[PDB]
Amino acid sequence: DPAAHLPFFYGSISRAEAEEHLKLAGMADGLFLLRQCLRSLGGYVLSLVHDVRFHHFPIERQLNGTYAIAGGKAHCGPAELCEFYSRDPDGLPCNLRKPCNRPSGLEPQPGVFDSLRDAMVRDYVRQTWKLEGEALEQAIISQAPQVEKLIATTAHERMPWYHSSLTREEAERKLYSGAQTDGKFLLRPRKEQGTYALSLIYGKTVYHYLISQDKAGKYCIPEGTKFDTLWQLVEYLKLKADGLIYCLKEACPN
Amino acid sequence: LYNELNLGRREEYDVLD
Ligand SMILES: *c1cc(NCCO)c([N+](=O)[O-])c2nonc12
Repeated sequence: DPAAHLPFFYGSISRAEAEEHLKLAGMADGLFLLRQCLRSLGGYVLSLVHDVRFHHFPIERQLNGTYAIAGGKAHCGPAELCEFYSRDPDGLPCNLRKPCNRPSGLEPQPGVFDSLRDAMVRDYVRQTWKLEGEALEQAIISQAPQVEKLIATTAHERMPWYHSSLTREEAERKLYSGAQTDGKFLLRPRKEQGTYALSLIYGKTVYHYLISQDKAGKYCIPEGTKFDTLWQLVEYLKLKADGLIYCLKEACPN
Repeated sequence: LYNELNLGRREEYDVLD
């Protein structure tokens, strides 16, 4: 990871434990850390403390391999960006004054998605070109440019909760027929091609949330958080409530 | 008949000026 070497990079930690580290580190103005963005690919999040309050600024990776906060200047890397903002707040509540370094012995938190992608890539090369051992590991180095991006976008397509060709009625039928537990959900595509539907049960009723993607390629529910992939979308709404009546929990059969 | 999101419980991120 371009940020692994940075001592204030915490990897894929949630906002909650991110704020716990900033709290343990003194909550001084300009106290900051870096963590992986769970909504975008190759993106980061700048967690910042000002006036004893937490400020979280998404850093999304541009098409040309640079990094930028929305409506802010671009930088060649996380190292550069933090170096820049250390001397010019240029939008932030204040400059980055003191890095919230990882405790001794603690390394960046490995991400769920990145490990899933790693296994899917290795699985693709395995069944396609019939390779094993180091001969497979070497093939993954060269055969991970486009497919790495393709497997990420299509990760949901291989997931249990994803249903290939179900209408609203077909979904509601077996949804009830089961444990009827809260949070039991599923995902499915729709007629408008670039849209999907998130169906789940909560207490009494089957709810349905319209998912649409705006070009730039980012999926979202109207007036909701935007994701780069449907997999990240579903995984985000498992822990964070984020608008839903009830966060996702369990899945339906394949 | 799609359900509107609760605009009051969306997770909010900060932005520049
Ligand atoms: C800084 C970094 C990049 N690309 C990422 C490779 O490190 C670009 N670029 O457009 O290729 C750039 N342009 O101006 N500064 C940078």
